[PDB]
Amino acid sequence: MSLWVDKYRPCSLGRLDYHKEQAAQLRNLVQCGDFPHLLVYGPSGAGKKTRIMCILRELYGVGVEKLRIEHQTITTKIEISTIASNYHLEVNPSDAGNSDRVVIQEMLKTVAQSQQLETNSQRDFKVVLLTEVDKLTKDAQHALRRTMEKYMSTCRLILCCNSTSKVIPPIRSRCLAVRVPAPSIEDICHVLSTVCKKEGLNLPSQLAHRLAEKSCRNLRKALLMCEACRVQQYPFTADQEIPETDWEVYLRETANAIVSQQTPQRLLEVRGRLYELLTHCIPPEIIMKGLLSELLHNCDGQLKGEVAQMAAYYEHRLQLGSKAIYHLEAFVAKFMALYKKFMED
Amino acid sequence: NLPWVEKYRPQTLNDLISHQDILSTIQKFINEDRLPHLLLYGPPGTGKTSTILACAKQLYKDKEFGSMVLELNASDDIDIIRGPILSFASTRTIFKKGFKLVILDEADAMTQDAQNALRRVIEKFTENTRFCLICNYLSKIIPALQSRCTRFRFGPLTPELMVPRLEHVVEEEKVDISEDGMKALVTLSSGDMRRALNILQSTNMAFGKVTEETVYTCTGHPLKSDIANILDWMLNQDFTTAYRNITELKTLKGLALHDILTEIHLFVHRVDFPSSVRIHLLTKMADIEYRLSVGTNEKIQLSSLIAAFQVTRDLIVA
Amino acid sequence: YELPWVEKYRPVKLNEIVGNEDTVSRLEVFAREGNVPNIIIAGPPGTGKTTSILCLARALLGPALKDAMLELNASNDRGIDVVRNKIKMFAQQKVTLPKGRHKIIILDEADSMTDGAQQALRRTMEIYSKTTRFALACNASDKIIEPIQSRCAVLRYTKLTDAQILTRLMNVIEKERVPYTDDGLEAIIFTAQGDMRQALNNLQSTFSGFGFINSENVFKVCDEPHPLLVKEMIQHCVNANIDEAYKILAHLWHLGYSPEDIIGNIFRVCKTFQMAEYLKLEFIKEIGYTHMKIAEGVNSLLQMAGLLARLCQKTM
Amino acid sequence: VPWVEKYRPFQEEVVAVLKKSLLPNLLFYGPPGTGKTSTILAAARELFGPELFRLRVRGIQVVREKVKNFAQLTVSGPPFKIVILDEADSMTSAAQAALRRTMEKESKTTRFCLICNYVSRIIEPLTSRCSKFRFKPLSDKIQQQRLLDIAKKENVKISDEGIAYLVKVSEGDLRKAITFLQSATRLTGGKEITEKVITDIAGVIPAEKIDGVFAACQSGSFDKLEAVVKDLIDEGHAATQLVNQLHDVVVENNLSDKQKSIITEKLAEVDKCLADGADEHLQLISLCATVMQQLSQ
Amino acid sequence: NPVLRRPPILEDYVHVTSTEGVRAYLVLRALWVDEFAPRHYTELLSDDFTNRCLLKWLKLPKQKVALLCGPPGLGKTTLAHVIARHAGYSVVEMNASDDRSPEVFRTRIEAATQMESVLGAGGKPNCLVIDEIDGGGRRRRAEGGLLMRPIICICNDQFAPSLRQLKQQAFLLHFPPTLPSRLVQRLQEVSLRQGMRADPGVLAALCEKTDNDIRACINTLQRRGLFSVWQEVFQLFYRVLHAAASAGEHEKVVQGLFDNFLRLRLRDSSLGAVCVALDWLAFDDLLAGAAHHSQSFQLLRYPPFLPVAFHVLFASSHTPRITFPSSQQEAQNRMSQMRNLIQTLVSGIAPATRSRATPQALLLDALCLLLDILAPKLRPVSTQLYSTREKQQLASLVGTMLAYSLTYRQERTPDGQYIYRLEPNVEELCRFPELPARKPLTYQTKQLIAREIEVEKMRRA
Ligand SMILES: Nc1ncnc2c1ncn2[C@@H]1O[C@H](COP(=O)(O)OP(=O)(O)OP(=O)(O)O)[C@@H](O)[C@H]1O
Ligand SMILES: Nc1ncnc2c1ncn2[C@@H]1O[C@H](COP(=O)(O)OP(=O)(O)OP(=O)(O)O)[C@@H](O)[C@H]1O
Ligand SMILES: Nc1ncnc2c1ncn2[C@@H]1O[C@H](COP(=O)(O)OP(=O)(O)OP(=O)(O)O)[C@@H](O)[C@H]1O
Ligand SMILES: Nc1ncnc2c1ncn2[C@@H]1O[C@H](COP(=O)(O)OP(=O)(O)O)[C@@H](O)[C@H]1O
Ligand SMILES: [Mg+2]
Ligand SMILES: [Mg+2]
Repeated sequence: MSLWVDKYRPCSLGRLDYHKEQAAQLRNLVQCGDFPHLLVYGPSGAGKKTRIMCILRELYGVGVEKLRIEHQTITTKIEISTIASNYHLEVNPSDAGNSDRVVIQEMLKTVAQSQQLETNSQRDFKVVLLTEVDKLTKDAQHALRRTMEKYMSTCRLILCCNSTSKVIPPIRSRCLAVRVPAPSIEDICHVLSTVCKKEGLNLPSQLAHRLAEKSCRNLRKALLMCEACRVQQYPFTADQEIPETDWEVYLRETANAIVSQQTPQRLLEVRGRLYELLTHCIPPEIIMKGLLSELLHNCDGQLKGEVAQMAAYYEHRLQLGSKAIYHLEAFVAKFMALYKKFMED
Repeated sequence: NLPWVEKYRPQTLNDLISHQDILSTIQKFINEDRLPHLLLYGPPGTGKTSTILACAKQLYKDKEFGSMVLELNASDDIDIIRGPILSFASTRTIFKKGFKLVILDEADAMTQDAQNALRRVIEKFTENTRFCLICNYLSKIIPALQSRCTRFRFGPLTPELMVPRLEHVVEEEKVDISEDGMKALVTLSSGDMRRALNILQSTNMAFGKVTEETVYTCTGHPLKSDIANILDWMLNQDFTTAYRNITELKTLKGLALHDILTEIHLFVHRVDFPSSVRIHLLTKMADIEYRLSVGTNEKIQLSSLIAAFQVTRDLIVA
Repeated sequence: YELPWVEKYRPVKLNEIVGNEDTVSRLEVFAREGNVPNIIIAGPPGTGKTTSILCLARALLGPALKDAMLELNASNDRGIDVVRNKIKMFAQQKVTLPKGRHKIIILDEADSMTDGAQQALRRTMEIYSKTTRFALACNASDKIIEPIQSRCAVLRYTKLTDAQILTRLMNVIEKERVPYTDDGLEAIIFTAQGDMRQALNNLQSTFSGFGFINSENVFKVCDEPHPLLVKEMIQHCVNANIDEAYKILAHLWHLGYSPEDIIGNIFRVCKTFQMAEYLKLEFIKEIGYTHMKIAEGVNSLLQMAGLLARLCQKTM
Repeated sequence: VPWVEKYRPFQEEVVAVLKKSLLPNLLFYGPPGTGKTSTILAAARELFGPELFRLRVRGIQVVREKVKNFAQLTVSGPPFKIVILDEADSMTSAAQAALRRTMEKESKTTRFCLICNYVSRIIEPLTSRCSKFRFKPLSDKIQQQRLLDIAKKENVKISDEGIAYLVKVSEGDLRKAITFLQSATRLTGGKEITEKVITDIAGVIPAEKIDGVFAACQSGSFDKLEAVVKDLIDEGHAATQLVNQLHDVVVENNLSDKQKSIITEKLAEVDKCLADGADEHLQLISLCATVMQQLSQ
Repeated sequence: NPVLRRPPILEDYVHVTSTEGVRAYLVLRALWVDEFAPRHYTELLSDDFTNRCLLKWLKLPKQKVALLCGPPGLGKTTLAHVIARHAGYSVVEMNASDDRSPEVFRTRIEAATQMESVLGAGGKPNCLVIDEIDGGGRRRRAEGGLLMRPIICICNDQFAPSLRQLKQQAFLLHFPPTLPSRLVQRLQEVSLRQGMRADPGVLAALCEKTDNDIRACINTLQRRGLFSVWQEVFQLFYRVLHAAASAGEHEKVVQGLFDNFLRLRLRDSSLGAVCVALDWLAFDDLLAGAAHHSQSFQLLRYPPFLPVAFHVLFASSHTPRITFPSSQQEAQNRMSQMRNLIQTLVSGIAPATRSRATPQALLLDALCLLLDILAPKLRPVSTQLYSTREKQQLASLVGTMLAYSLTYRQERTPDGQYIYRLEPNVEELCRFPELPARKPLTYQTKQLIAREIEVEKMRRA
């Protein structure tokens, strides 16, 4: 109850701060009978978990908040850790590797059997919550939709994913999509001010704007950064030195190094920087996006399109391949070649 | 009644067609006892299994045929290799003398380790057991495994050597067939006799008459006139109206972009394009056909095909 | 009846193996000294790994080969229990041998056993090494676990040069007095792809089918996309003559060859085609990508046409 | 209870030819709402009578072995039993090949009537070995009247233009508009179903966003494209939906043939990349950069 | 040209028109090791920190299980045997040669642990060794909490997820490489038994020829040739030699090519060459992926071209100093270490009824967590009002780190100086080098934070 991110997370749908129309629609849906399966999706740090928790809060009693550690094993044997409550179970099946399909099937079997054990004080079904559904494999998703058809009456499924690109159409065709857009700059300003005010502090509007734009409309980022700048210096000023995560700075410095000198020795140094980046388990797509974003700040206007197309093409190749560094290295080399050609002409 | 594919399956060596050299070679091997292990491969439905069954029944009478020929299919599955196959190959005959025979249908489905085990079994008992391996792709066979047997390639049936066989069925199964109906039946078969018989039976069931339009509708294959119209639209009409016409035709007749794309491929090589234009078109159409396999949106791919053609118009006119 | 030429003329001594000469000499040295360590043989199929191992074991054990040698193949069961029960008990089995001799366990197709079987085989190899030696053989060295290779003398084999193939084939010809011609020898060598077993089998089949050995009969029995036509294919691709390349491709396709065979033979021709090294590497990479597309299901004639087009545009 | 199963139903002719067989394997495809399962069930009931029941069929080995257990059984005597295997296109390629093999060695006793979405299901039983049948989707007008009736009986407060929008977002098939309407009335509480609610439910991007994207592309400043793509991604719209809607817009504008061709080819490449799971933001950025390069000349 | 202004007179055609409508027409057509094994403590070699520190723990400071780490060649197999010989204890050793069922595990270990010896009282204590650890894990952890006699399991990494569950109750030693300082002499007295004469320089060369491997140096009284292909490709038809002589292992050749081509200095504006080389590397990656996705052995005839591809592109005169590739292996093992640290961190936080954020999101956003615990360095002394209102201060930080199970604990470097490092040690997981390094918290402040954590743990009844 210490961090602002969790302390000020609303409990019920009615006390939300943004997308209140969607909150009202969800309240109407849960209020009426025949609760269907949900496919909640949106950018990270938008509130998908908060919205789903409020949906559970409206669907069941306040006891849903009393989560419990659960550990389960599957046949092949693989043991995984799960989070559940006395009305629902939450699991990220993707952490079980390519054996995700069997763990999904077994967990759904167990939940379906257990719900019949007088787990009907308020609703005639349990909720199976899956996070990062986009990381599931295609056969795993087929098994997921098959089991969802199998045990629709006795349990309900709620899916959370950052994007719907990797979700099979059969799953999307049978789940109710709930799009949760990232909150606007003004919404982030108000929620930051509301947290700042309820904590007994004062947030100037310009600082709130700087936080919102720097947070890239990720509310968790905004709250962390606001608390960090508060503990750094309470008397906020317009020129407050707002800190940011180290890996973002390292990626920016890597892009600056790429821009500075287009030589193979510099290329090897950038490769070392990329090893450092991948080591900390940041996804390759995040690295590619950040590298492109910082590169465009230096490229001429007539050159940005080629760089963007090259970045997209090499990221796609990386998705096809298995060795991340090969394609990232190729994109860096191609950018250095083009930038060297254009600066020297 | 009984489907015509097996109702008129060949039963003797004379019933087979277009493979008379291969049949003669296998007959010579049988008569001179030099019969080696046989590797038969080719496009599906060219009579390989029927050929080997005919040869075996020629060599073996039905009284002992069951006890001296072990027919098996690979897709029914490594335990097959170490089980029934090894047991059969590890003993001599029951009643007659001479080498036994094992026929492995769909041999290309076996895994590489299973193929190595089969190779070891074959080399162990090559003296008294002969293996016939039947597969569609030769490349699916381990190079060591295919180095123990003679390879025979059963090519697709050319029309004029497969037309008479269909005519016998038409005389038997009383169905009126036109000249263009027969030609379209041959064309869609593409050297596959099983495909020809199945298409003939489905057309007869659907309408009782066999004609080019009837068979094309029954199989769903686009007509040559439709392909010519699509090509003319892409080459002449502007992008919007060409897209509208092609989409309307496709949704009206239920055409598939794969068959469409193959037919415009054939037409592109048929027509006289400039070399660079033809190269560009081929590169594009290959790219689109790749895109369909992964399961993309078909409308966008169709418009991309139109785009590939629409660019050339200014280039071709100049 | 007569034995297949791949067995009727199987070498019986290490002196008559035309494979990698240095490894053969090393095996002869091991046979003379006696105390051979655990050896692992990897390389292309049919280069003589099995023959070399059998000849080594026969030389070492001599008359004791009947009961001092244990051989397992993919045809046998090499499961986790068999290596735990048959291999272990055989290793413990008491056999009296001369001072330089050891019990030899031969596991041909060593790449075929699972991870667990090899993990169990590790310790049994380690414990009884004082009196038992292992002679593994496989086509892919990566399949056998790293500790096994660490506690063995890995012996690489390579595709035999065309000279060695020609010498062995001419020896067999002298043995059989089979009529021949230089074109037939070149064709049989090309079909061999460095594989003695493949070459001997193809030569025997060709002689059986037609007697006199010439390129025509060799390609008749060993039916394949004819290398010459593929040579004009690639030559036309170099000259950017897309139409002639398509003509050859359509002729081959109408002949009924599967696209996989056509693309494999195209790449094989691109091995020795006399043409610029950088452009050859470009062609090889493009053929590799097209073979990716073919192997993953997209095997239409349009794909081969696109290959021809892209090869034409590589030269611009 | 879902309303789709409640009211799920032209092609009664194919039943007669099935009863005339007194038998190539049946293959039924088309939009899922065309009543294919109901059609085959009615045909089986008519052919075999009330007293003869039949199996209906997620694994491949289990399916094929169950096929052996059934087809291996004798029948009282009508001679051939026809196996269903609906959702055939959902089966993997290896599963479909194994099912193709299972179709053989059982054709002497049983037959098969597969149900799938057409070309998605693999070739060798699709070509030969099966008698294909296409099930045409209902006309847009008839679907409009049907949804109007559904709204009236289920007292759903939706206007006729709302019904037209709903049947539009359910392109070419039924039972998608029905479930969309049910979800919409349950989310709205039945008070009113506006067109924006349907747009959100179906995942359609509002046309104003597409207009803004095109305006940013026409502007000629890469910063505007970056900002608009960032905003569009922040809204959570799937890149596939943006590609589809922008494709529909482009193909019927007044752009030059060369411009339209280049934009559509880039759209196809982007769609292929998204099919492989590439990053949405990068693909959208590249597509918008191409659109700029075409529109800025 | 094939384009026709007007339709052909006597052959079929198809017409094509431009955007304007200009229109055109186209034709349509139709032994020794046991003998010289150590006997007592006097036969140990110098520069070893394992045998000199295992004896202190294995005397009767209360650890239950042991572990093996570090590179091989340190004599860890004979370590416990020699320790037991010196102490007079008995020895028991096993492996995977027997079927390793959990019930079989119970049978093999319960007897060895809980039973005395049928002998005099001197030899009754026993020592146990487990070999080839990679169902058995739950069995070894089951009795590991309540056994008496320590058991050694053979392994090399201390960061394995299964091993750290037993590692917390282990008195691990340091594993320094064993220097050849006394190896040469030890081989020298061995030569007296052999009777064969080897020069001291030749003996030192043999020690260096085998990387000071005693197991091989003893047998010497009777490497890897991957550098050859690298010399063939990087320095000077020519290419046909490569394809006919690159017949070795493959993936390590690829790693060496990837790690070495940038070090070579043929030319500085070779960005085209490095782009082509990277294209070839990506092609190899795609080949490796596809040849496994589709079981087509015919597809892997191409990867042998990758060494040839680097040739011609990077062929030149003698110049580069080719090194063995480790960058990819270093990256892989460091990836595994960071992922294991991630699981270790998340296992005590996210399941604990709190922290509703995915581990990946937490990973990318864990830097501000450290910044939120910067704390004021004023050194508060009074038991009340620690330099600011405690509710909006250090108490909140302690609650936060208790929710995340973060603590500061005593560390001592081999230099002998007191160090405080956060117990989960997430700074290595979050922070990066080559950036402005923020000043860390003081030693006194970490004392302070640790003691509020300790008191808060008991406060939360
Ligand atoms: N040469 C032929 N002459 C006559 N009928 C043929 C011929 N080839 C095939 N058929 C017909 O096609 C049917 C299928 O043939 P069969 O299965 O034996 O061919 P195959 O080439 O071995 O193919 P597959 O590998 O698919 O089994 C036969 O039962 C027969 O009706
Ligand atoms: N160097 C050689 N000289 C002569 N004949 C050879 C040689 N190598 C192979 N052969 C011939 O090829 C046959 C097969 O060889 P062998 O069984 O040893 O193959 P291998 O290389 O171990 O392959 P695999 O494990 O794939 O079967 C031999 O019996 C012999 O007739
Ligand atoms: N301190 C030492 N004193 C004497 N001999 C030693 C010493 N350390 C190692 N050796 C010798 O080195 C060899 C290593 O034997 P051992 O099996 O114990 O090694 P290990 O390092 O545990 O094994 P591995 O390298 O396979 O992981 C033996 O011959 C052993 O006698
Ligand atoms: N209406 C709101 N009022 C206050 N805070 C909110 C609101 N919505 C979201 N948040 C905060 O934003 C954070 C977003 O976290 P999460 O739900 O994981 O985002 P997502 O699920 O979209 O990735 C939550 O921790 C929550 O504290
Ligand atoms: Mg057949
Ligand atoms: Mg061999």
